[PDB]
Amino acid sequence: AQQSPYSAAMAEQRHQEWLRFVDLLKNAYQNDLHLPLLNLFLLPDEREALGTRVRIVEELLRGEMSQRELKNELGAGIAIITRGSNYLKAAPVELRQWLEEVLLK
Amino acid sequence: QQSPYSAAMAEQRHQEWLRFVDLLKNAYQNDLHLPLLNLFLLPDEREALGTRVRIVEELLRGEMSQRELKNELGAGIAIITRGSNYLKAAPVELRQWLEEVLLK
Ligand SMILES: N#CCc1c[nH]c2ccccc12
Ligand SMILES: N#CCc1c[nH]c2ccccc12
Repeated sequence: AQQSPYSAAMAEQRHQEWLRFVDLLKNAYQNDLHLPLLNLFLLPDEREALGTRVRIVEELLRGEMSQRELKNELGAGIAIITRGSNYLKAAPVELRQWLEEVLLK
Repeated sequence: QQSPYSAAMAEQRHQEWLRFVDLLKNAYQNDLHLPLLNLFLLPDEREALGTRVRIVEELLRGEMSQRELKNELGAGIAIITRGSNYLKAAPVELRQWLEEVLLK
């Protein structure tokens, strides 16, 4: 096994719990309950962070905004730009290509 | 007190949030939601969402005690108070649906 039984048992529980949330939200979208579901489960600052992270990813893909514009307009300093860029690189290419189609056109 | 400056900022934040919500909606339609959520949420944030579902479930079920909520879910009294408030503030259609699906 990759992990010792204690760590593996914790990870399996967290994994099932994550998928339960993912499925709940999937069905909420189908029922047009997604907005109140997300308001329940995400704090206001967490919702704002998600909105801002979308802009950071958009601007990283677009390539036009400078480092200082990213910091002054979106709060993204050097470390945030580096982390977000790393997360983008780690994503499947299929997702990156879809994000380019949605977010940039 | 809301000013035109603060209102303009709040409306932009609102639109930015709705843009994320729409992006994720379409990702679910195209089976890209799992990698999208891994990109946009940090591991501890994803864990927090999974645990908050259990907190809401157990608050609705009404069986676990406060000590059991703290021990099993890490949810101490302040978290339970906040979560209970968020549940009570939810619209009736959501609370009714959560009762149906989480206590299935
Ligand atoms: N660091 C950090 C938070 C974070 C998660 N996903 C991101 C995507 C872009 C920028 C920042 C983030
Ligand atoms: N406090 C806090 C985080 C939080 C947001 N939504 C919740 C629902 C239930 C418990 C906790 C939370």
